[PDB]
Amino acid sequence: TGLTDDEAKEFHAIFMQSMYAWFGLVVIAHLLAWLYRPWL
Amino acid sequence: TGLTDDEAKEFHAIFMQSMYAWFGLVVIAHLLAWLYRPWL
Amino acid sequence: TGLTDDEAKEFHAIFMQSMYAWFGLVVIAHLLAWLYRPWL
Amino acid sequence: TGLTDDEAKEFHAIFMQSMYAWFGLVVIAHLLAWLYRPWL
Amino acid sequence: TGLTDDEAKEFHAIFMQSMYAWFGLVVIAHLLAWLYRPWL
Amino acid sequence: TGLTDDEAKEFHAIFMQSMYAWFGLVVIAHLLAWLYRPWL
Amino acid sequence: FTMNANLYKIWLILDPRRVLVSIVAFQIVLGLLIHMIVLSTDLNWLDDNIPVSYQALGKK
Amino acid sequence: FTMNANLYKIWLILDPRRVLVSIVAFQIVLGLLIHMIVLSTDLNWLDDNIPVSYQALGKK
Amino acid sequence: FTMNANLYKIWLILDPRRVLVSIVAFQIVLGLLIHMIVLSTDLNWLDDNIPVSYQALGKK
Amino acid sequence: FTMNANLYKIWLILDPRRVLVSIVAFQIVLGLLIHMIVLSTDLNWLDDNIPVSYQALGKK
Amino acid sequence: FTMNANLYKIWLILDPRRVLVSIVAFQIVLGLLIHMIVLSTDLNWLDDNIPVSYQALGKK
Amino acid sequence: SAGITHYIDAAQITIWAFWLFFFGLIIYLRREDKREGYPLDSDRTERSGGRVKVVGFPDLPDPKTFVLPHNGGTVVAPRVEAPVAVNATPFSPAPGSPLVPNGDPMLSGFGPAASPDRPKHCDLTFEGLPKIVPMRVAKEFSIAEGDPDPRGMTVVGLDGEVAGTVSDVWVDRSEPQIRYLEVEVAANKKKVLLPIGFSRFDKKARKVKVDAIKAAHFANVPTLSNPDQVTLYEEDKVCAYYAGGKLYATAERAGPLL
Amino acid sequence: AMLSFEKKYRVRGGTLIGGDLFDFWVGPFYVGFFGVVGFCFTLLGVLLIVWGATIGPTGPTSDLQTYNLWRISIAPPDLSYGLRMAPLTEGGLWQIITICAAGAFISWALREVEICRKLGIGFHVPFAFSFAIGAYLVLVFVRPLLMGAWGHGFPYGILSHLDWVSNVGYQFLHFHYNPAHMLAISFFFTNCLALSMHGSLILSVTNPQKGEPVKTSEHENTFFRDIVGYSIGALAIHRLGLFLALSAAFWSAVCILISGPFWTRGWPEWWNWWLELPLW
Amino acid sequence: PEYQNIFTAVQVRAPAYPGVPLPKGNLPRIGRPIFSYWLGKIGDAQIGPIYLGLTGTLSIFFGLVAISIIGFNMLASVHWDVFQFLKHFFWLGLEPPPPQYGLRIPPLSEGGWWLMAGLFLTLSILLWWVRTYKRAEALGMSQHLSWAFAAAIFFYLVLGFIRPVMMGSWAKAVPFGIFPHLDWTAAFSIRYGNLYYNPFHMLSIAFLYGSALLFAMHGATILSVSRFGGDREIDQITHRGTAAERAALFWRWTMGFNVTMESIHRWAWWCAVLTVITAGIGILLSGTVVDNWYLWAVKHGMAPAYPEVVTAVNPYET
Ligand code: BCL
Ligand code: BCL
Ligand code: BCL
Ligand code: BCL
Ligand code: BCL
Ligand SMILES: CC[C@H]1c2cc3[nH]c4c(c3C)C(=O)[C@H](C(=O)OC)c4c3nc(cc4[nH]c(cc(n2)[C@@H]1C)c(C(C)=O)c4C)[C@@H](C)[C@@H]3CCC(=O)OC/C=C(\C)CCC[C@H](C)CCC[C@H](C)CCCC(C)C
Ligand SMILES: CC[C@H]1c2cc3[nH]c4c(c3C)C(=O)[C@H](C(=O)OC)c4c3nc(cc4[nH]c(cc(n2)[C@@H]1C)c(C(C)=O)c4C)[C@@H](C)[C@@H]3CCC(=O)OC/C=C(\C)CCC[C@H](C)CCC[C@H](C)CCCC(C)C
Ligand SMILES: CC(C)=CCC/C(C)=C/CC/C(C)=C\CC/C(C)=C\CC/C(C)=C/CC/C(C)=C/CC/C(C)=C/CC/C(C)=C/CC1=C(C)C(=O)c2ccccc2C1=O
Ligand SMILES: COC1=C(OC)C(=O)C(C/C=C(\C)CC/C=C(\C)CC/C=C(\C)CC/C=C(\C)CC/C=C(\C)CC/C=C(\C)CC/C=C(\C)CCC=C(C)C)=C(C)C1=O
Ligand SMILES: COC(C)(C)C/C=C/C(C)=C/C=C/C(C)=C/C=C/C(C)=C/C=C\C=C(C)\C=C\C=C(C)\C=C\C=C(C)\C=C\CC(C)(C)OC
Ligand SMILES: [Fe+3]
Ligand SMILES: [Sr+2]
Ligand SMILES: [Sr+2]
Ligand SMILES: [Sr+2]
Ligand SMILES: [Sr+2]
Ligand SMILES: [Sr+2]
Ligand SMILES: [Sr+2]
Ligand SMILES: [Sr+2]
Repeated sequence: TGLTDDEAKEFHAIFMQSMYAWFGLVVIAHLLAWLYRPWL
Repeated sequence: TGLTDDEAKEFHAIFMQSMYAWFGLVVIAHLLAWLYRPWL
Repeated sequence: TGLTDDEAKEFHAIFMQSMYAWFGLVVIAHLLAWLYRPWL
Repeated sequence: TGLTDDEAKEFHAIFMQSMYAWFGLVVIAHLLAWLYRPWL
Repeated sequence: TGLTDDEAKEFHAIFMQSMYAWFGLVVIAHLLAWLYRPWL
Repeated sequence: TGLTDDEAKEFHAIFMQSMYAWFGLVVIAHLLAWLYRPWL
Repeated sequence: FTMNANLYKIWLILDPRRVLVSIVAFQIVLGLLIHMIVLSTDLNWLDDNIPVSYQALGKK
Repeated sequence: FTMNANLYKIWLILDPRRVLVSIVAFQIVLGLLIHMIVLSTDLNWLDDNIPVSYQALGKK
Repeated sequence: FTMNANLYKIWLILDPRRVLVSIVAFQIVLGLLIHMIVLSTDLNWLDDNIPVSYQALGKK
Repeated sequence: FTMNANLYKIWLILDPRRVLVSIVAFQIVLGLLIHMIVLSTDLNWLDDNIPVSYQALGKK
Repeated sequence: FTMNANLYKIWLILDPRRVLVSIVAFQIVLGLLIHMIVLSTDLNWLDDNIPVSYQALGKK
Repeated sequence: SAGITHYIDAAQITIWAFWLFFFGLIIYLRREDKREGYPLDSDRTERSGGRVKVVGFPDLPDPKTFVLPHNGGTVVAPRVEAPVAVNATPFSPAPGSPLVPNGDPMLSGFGPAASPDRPKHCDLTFEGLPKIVPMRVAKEFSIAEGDPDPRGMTVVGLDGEVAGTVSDVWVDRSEPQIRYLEVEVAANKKKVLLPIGFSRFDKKARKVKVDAIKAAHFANVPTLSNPDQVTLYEEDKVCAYYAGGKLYATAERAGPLL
Repeated sequence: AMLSFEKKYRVRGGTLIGGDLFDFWVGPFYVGFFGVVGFCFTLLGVLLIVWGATIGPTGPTSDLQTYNLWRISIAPPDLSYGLRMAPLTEGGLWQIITICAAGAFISWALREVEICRKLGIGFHVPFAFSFAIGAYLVLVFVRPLLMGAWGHGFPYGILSHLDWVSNVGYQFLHFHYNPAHMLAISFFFTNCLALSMHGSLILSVTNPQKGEPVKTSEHENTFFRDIVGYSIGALAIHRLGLFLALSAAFWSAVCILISGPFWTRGWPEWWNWWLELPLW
Repeated sequence: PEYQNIFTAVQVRAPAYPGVPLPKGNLPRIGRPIFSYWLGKIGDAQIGPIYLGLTGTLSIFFGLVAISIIGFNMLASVHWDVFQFLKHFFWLGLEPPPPQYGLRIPPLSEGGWWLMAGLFLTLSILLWWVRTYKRAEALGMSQHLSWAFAAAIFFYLVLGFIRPVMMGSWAKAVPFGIFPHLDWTAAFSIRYGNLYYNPFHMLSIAFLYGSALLFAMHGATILSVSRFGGDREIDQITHRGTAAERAALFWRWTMGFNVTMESIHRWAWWCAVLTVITAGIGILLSGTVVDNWYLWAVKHGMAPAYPEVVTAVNPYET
């Protein structure tokens, strides 16, 4: 898969953080959205 | 299928835990959904 | 089908028990379903 | 991508502040738009 | 690609002032346009 | 690229006044046009 | 699970990978099919107003 | 141990990369599908006016 | 256990570049899709005329 | 400005030339689209008679 | 402290001739474009009957 | 006021978007169109010594590299190709005038007989065995049940005269079919290739007509640097010769008719 | 100007007519005697469509006169004129423009022919072209003749001719039931399919994934054999596509040839022969 | 006289080809080949083997289910009289849920078979999509087909699912029947005031005509340069020959410009994908955006005016 075993630790580290960051952005947007106009 | 017996036990192990985690998320959704909105 | 007589003992053993497990689940779903909403 | 590790710090730095520059210009124009004409 | 680091500082310079000249001509045009015929 | 540094001075020089000769014919015609037929 | 013959020999006859793919497929098709048939019948369990009505608890 | 006590062997028979990515696709589509299914029944949550009709709030 | 513990190894299995760009598309399209879903339902936020209507804002 | 810190390594994976041009395109396009969205809604600013009607500057 | 101070190097990555010609065309097109956009809406400046009606070289 | 009909509807602007995407598409396709034959040949270029390389609108696209499989090479497009003299002379010195072939028209290698210089290597099977080889090199091949075996038919030219006889059949090892007929020529018993495209069968007579050239011309068929395989260079070379005969092989194909 | 490999083929001779008289090039176009006849036919044709646009159906000052491209339209004479030449300003013009169009397409075809003779290539293209020329002729020559009047031809205007198609189509009530129409439509659709498949293929093999080399004939056959258990092969796919598109043109020509001259009733009614066989 | 390369006049056989080999993961191939002297009369005589994976099996599976609902339903409409079924088959069809139901999942007897057949058909087409992307990857190739199939899928989806959902009514999708679906087409144009004045449908028509034009031209070309092995387009693309030269020149001398062995395949490719893509856009704006295209054309001044020589008084206005 043309990576080394260490750059699957590294990449993974970066990935986890970035995705969790996006998810942060999303949960933020939806709580605000719930605030202005709840859908459930 | 180019794998050794250790890399299908290992694969199976991680697969099983990952799969169970997703499935966990599933029952989570089904409980929130069941409380605010029962279907049965 | 390129098998020796022994991996037709093994594949068959695992196949058979797994299928009976699936059949088990089915029996489960049909009993749950029969209790909550009879169609008969 | 035929880059060295030092020359992707560079691209990243310039890219990031510039990208953020655009984000700014947009936040400005959108506040201007918001003042002159609210959509929510 | 294939400029010296010096002739793209130069190129960037001339590009920048020239582009700004264009923006000037346009803002000229937009202000007259705003004057003869308000649109907002 | 396929000119000397002296004949793009020469070319540019001849070019600009030629261009303005054109701009002149135009602003003239538009003056004529504006006099017989004002539009705003 | 009570003896049968030499009915393991089926795997000297039928490729285990293909039977696997076939069962996975067929079972998936049948699953969706019956679910939609039941959803297309009187026995529907969704558009029933079960257990509390949803189109008149918000259009009002 | 009466249970599939060698069921790791499946990853000796079926290519895991394929199976995994395949599974992801399958779940994303089924998710999409049933989402539309719920959207087509009494259980809908969008064309509902929940919690207050917006097509008739507004001043104006 | 809720924990993965060896899931860095997934990139020993799946091309990271491809996985990344794949996610980019799937997210940008899904964004477009659902945006369009909300724009077509009661929860709409553009054609509301809230808090003041612009399409009947002039007498002229 | 990443915001910290080895997220520069991302240009070790995705060609900077390609990412740049891609974004340029995506934005140059999206702009046109949303512009059109605004042109068909409450936020329209051209065929409004704003701030004074222009086809009623004479007749037609 | 920031970093928009190495923003000339763009001409080491993106061909200047190309960027120039691109911007040139893109602009001429955008111009023709917008002109037509406004010309199809109320802000029109051709069919306004301004400042002296010409089909009014009579009783029109 | 709830009726202000807008003159602009989504249909207008979708027709606008379309035309813009269109123009960019057209332009782009014309760029892939100049990966060969360009820049053009004028005496605009020669007069200016070359300072006017002719490319038109749009312009030429950055080269693209084809990586041939099997230690084969690498090709680029657009490329810089070495000029090659024209084996003919201007019918008129005025530009746009056609040229007359020099010498014996079938030999000229000008006109319907012209052809480029393709590699002097062979096209290969997937495996890497000479794709086009004779049935004598390709053991497996076999006529299809119910088809006259060409092997042994008489090859006959355009005027009637016997030309030779089918000594073998060349086949595609990649897409199994008859590509070339082999011809033991009568006048010198040398073996030549004959493209299938030039050959008509007369199954009831076991003849293989050839309108292309005269029976005699078969003597000058361009030759193979090995009787058990053929190179890309040699195929063009073989065919173009026969093709020349379509305008040359007779003192009448030159046209007119009136 | 010439391609970087063109001079070596620009031979003298090969005409049908003209010989050295018009045996020359202009830019990249070949002239030839038929390029001259063609250009003349063409130029007069277009210049007359310009005059028709200039005059309009009721005179240059009336409101129906127009230079708008969607609406300029030159229509045939009324049926009252039959096969006679009708006055110029009453569809005569349309007749002459038609004669010019037929002559121009035929010159064009013959000039492609001289070009095959020069280059020494098969004449598959102008033969194939001749199918479009044929369809055009049934739509202006054959049908209106069989129908005793030239007015049955379609008008030359971008949308007005679409209107011709529409009302002619509707005289038979539900044209879709025209069986030749059903054929021609089938070919037009399938042609569009094979073309997308060939197109896709060539481009999928000569440019494969990075890390892979130009692909092979073996790949080609293996992919479509993988997908649909069959591959018609490289030569033949070029053969099929030619078959589909020429046939699509054919059946369009016949489907319109039978709509009038050989069938007057609605088209669905044609299918009656099937409901009445003595089987049911 | 000269062979036209229409009919292979003398064929040859060789042991069948199982094909270029696939990587691990890509399952075995099935079936073992045969030759048809007659396919052979015009093309590769080899028939199969075929590839069938999870994808391929789930697609053949869904697709045949969908084919059964449509068919069985048609036999039901004639009372299980296979004779009558045979007699009116062309006219038989499975109509869509009625409007009364909106987008709700309807009862078996009122449209539910259509929604199920529509459902299963779509899943099966999109599975065949995935199939061609897999089969195209196993060969290292590119997804050019998949980008086209994806376009035709686009039109399909616009026709039977997207426009319907947008219009809030399953009755707006197309019914499964030959004559029924022809009628659906005509009614569609009628309902929205003549589709001829729909710009997108005009473009789609220019592009359908263009697929016939380009493939006929190119195809005739490749045959005319078949003599020089122009059919062997791959190597004429890597290593230009006199076939690609005579080819580019025929057109150059004819219409003043030309393309290349590689680029014609792009003009053709792009022209086909365009048909379906204008086409789908065309159905997308109907009812969603425009309700009467002729009127639309008048509002944009595109509809021609003819002297009104025949006219009728409006009773609704008396
Ligand atoms: C909407 C109401 C107003 C309107 C308001 C505006 C406004 C507002 C603007 C214009 C502007 C423009 N208008 Mg106006 N305009 C109207 C009516 C008209 C009419 C008409 C028939 O009535 C015309 C012909 C025009 C014409 C135009 C163009 C002259 C100009 C846009 C430049 C451009 O797009 O090119 C593309 C431009 C460039 C690529 C950069 C310019 C450089 C030139 C093209 C040289 C290119 C460089 C090239 C490499 C050659 C090198 C040169 C030498 C090296 C020196 N307007 C209506 C009446 N118009 C715009 C402008 O800037 O003009 C001042 C502008 O902002
Ligand atoms: C009409 C009466 C009941 C109904 C009665 C039943 C009955 C009875 C059964 C199901 C079964 C299924 N039902 Mg139910 N079900 C109803 C309402 C629902 C609803 C809903 C939105 O309301 C949903 C989402 C489902 C969903 C499901 C699936 C989770 C499940 C497995 C079949 C399958 O995967 O198909 C396609 C895929 C396959 C068939 C896979 C075959 C492949 C391998 C061999 C099996 C592995 C599958 C997977 C691991 C099993 C997942 C679920 C496990 C049981 C926990 N049901 C209605 C209300 N349902 C079945 C089940 O539970 O499993 C026993 C079953 O027998
Ligand atoms: C009633 C509905 C609400 C609504 C509620 C929400 C909610 C709720 C959400 C959004 C979110 C989004 N909304 Mg909203 N939204 C509404 C009205 C609008 C309007 C409008 C015309 O009015 C617009 C333009 C938008 C626009 C958008 C997008 C900005 C955004 C989704 C991004 C995406 O697709 O992922 C694709 C984008 C990315 C993957 C990130 C871009 C990454 C760049 C290219 C990478 C830079 C390089 C990087 C530093 C290093 C490389 C990293 C890797 C490449 C990743 N909304 C209305 C008001 N909107 C979503 C959001 O916030 O984002 C999640 C969200 O959760
Ligand atoms: C009106 C409603 C009826 C109907 C009525 C008709 C009628 C009536 C006709 C068709 C015709 C046809 N219809 Mg219909 N048709 C219906 C619905 C459809 C549908 C559909 C999805 O519903 C489809 C796909 C079609 C498609 C078709 C084809 C089967 C056929 C047109 C091809 C053709 O003529 O080739 C022929 C191609 C040519 C004639 C072009 C020839 C080119 C010439 C030689 C050169 C042109 C040169 C020119 C100068 C080029 C310009 C270049 C400039 C120099 C730059 N119809 C509807 C239901 N249809 C027409 C037909 O049958 O064809 C005769 C016909 O008469
Ligand atoms: C009835 C009179 C109306 C008419 C109404 C319509 C309508 C309505 C439509 C067209 C459509 C089109 N019309 Mg029309 N059309 C008219 C007259 C014409 C004329 C002519 C000469 O007059 C022509 C040339 C055309 C031309 C065409 C084509 C250009 C275009 C569709 C291309 C196509 O095949 O898509 C078809 C290709 C596909 C649908 C994709 C196929 C792929 C699918 C997924 C294959 C799956 C295969 C399946 C799984 C295999 C198993 C089988 C199962 C049993 C199902 N029309 C007149 C004006 N026309 C389209 C359009 O314009 O919309 C704006 C359309 O939908
Ligand atoms: C027969 C199968 C398909 C086909 C094949 C085909 N067409 C061909 C060829 C081939 C093989 C050529 O080699 C030849 C060509 O040059 O390739 C583009 C041609 C051709 N395909 C063209 C047209 C064409 N083919 C079409 C269709 C078809 N042609 C079928 C799809 C269509 C349509 C309706 O779909 C058109 C419009 C031309 C670009 C070209 C031939 C060009 C030509 O002959 O030029 C000489 C004539 C002029 C330049 C104009 C003459 C001036 C006239 C007096 C004025 C116009 C009068 C006209 C009757 C008015 C109609 C107005 C319309 C708006 C209604
Ligand atoms: C540029 C747009 C054109 C286009 C493109 C296009 N079409 C395409 C593609 C593309 C790019 C594909 O990739 C795909 C293809 O596979 O190409 C050959 C396809 C396709 N084009 C086809 C149809 C099609 N496309 C059409 C149109 C068009 N498609 C446009 C002209 C048309 C029209 C309108 O005329 C049709 C009819 C299909 C062959 C194919 C999609 C096939 C598919 O999706 O399959 C779905 C399901 C089935 C076929 C069910 C399987 C039934 C089996 C045939 C029976 C075998 C049974 C066996 C005996 C097993 C045992 C059974 C057991 C259950 C007992
Ligand atoms: C007073 C007086 C003297 C008048 C002045 C004269 C004037 C006005 C001068 C202007 C001159 C100019 C500007 C132009 C002349 C105009 C002429 C005569 C008319 C053009 C007619 C013409 C046929 C135009 C048609 C244009 C179009 C789009 C045609 C459709 C065909 C198509 C889609 C085109 C692109 C694709 C092409 C060309 C493919 C051909 C092609 C194919 C098909 C292959 O298979 C192949 C295989 C291997 C190598 C190459 C090729 C290849 O080139
Ligand atoms: C590299 O090249 C490529 C390959 O090679 C490897 C491929 O294999 C492939 C894969 C291609 C395939 C597997 C091809 C599949 C073919 C398809 C989908 C086309 C479908 C066509 C049909 C089902 C046939 C329909 C037609 C019939 C059944 C016969 C009909 C007979 C009729 C109507 C009566 C005959 C008479 C007429 C039509 C009237 C007269 C005819 C004319 C005037 C036309 C003239 C034709 C010629 C050829 C000169 C591709 C894409 C490729 O690009
Ligand atoms: C006796 O016969 C035996 C063998 C049993 C079987 C014979 C069968 C036969 C002969 C069948 C013949 C069938 C024919 C000829 C069918 C013809 C069909 C045609 C010509 C159709 C033409 C157009 C149809 C279209 C465009 C249909 C489009 C429908 C769509 C796109 C439906 C989409 C539906 C979806 C995706 C469903 C979603 C469900 C959700 C999830 C939303 O529900 C909650
Ligand atoms: Fe081709
Ligand atoms: Sr609800
Ligand atoms: Sr609202
Ligand atoms: Sr407003
Ligand atoms: Sr005005
Ligand atoms: Sr005036
Ligand atoms: Sr006038
Ligand atoms: Sr009877």
